[PDB]
Amino acid sequence: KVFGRCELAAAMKRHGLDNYRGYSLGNWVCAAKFESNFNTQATNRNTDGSTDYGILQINSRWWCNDGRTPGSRNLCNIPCSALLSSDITASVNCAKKIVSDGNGMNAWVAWRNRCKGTDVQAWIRGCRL
Amino acid sequence: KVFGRCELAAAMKRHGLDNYRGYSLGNWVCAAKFESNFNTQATNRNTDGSTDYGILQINSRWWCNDGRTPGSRNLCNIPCSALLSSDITASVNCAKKIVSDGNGMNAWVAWRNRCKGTDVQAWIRGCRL
Ligand SMILES: [Cl-]
Ligand SMILES: [Cl-]
Ligand code: NA
Ligand code: NA
Repeated sequence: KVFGRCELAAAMKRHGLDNYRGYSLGNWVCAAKFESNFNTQATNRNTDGSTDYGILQINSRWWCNDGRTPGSRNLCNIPCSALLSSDITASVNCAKKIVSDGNGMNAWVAWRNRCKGTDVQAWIRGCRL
Repeated sequence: KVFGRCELAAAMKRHGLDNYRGYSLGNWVCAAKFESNFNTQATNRNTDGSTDYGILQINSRWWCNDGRTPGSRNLCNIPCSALLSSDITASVNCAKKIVSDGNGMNAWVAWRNRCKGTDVQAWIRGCRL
């Protein structure tokens, strides 16, 4: 599924991401936009052989199981395919584990390089929240 | 899920692949082995921007929707994520459409280059079918 911007903001807020570890909702929407263009089915192969999955491009090296990332963990205890669902629950719960892991949202390279320090409020602009 | 060889043979047979368009079950098991190493979560990006999904590496250019393959069809009328499920139904039904499409199993490049003409019977060797 490709979410609309305010649609995703609404789902993220319902699932507890607004100000989760101090990150406002616009940060998460911005992260999703550059990671996946709001597409829950987005996948991207990493040079190391791991894969990034879903609206927040969650990596198989640590977070999920895809059965093809040697010597990787599945800290969110989910199959990576779960991260491609129409329903963003698995992705949101896993993201909460990631963002708590010590580097906050710097875990998402696209966040640090394209969202961090910018006017993230704008990503929740027109939205009935 | 990573299927065992006879496990997958059993699922493929239950779903009507044995001798489907004249291709014996060992052809389909062989195709799956080289496409995905029996891993329903396998994905592979194609240079054209399309993606191959699931145990039979079914391509987004024609067969499924992933919302990121411009000008592609979804002839099996399914989201590509469906092709990564533990349950191979969507993959099998879609494969039946593909293999009927005119080039038979030559649709799977790995089949034509690694299975075609070989002793495919061996792939269903130990299996209680
Ligand atoms: Cl932080
Ligand atoms: Cl044929
Ligand atoms: Na993993
Ligand atoms: Na498509």
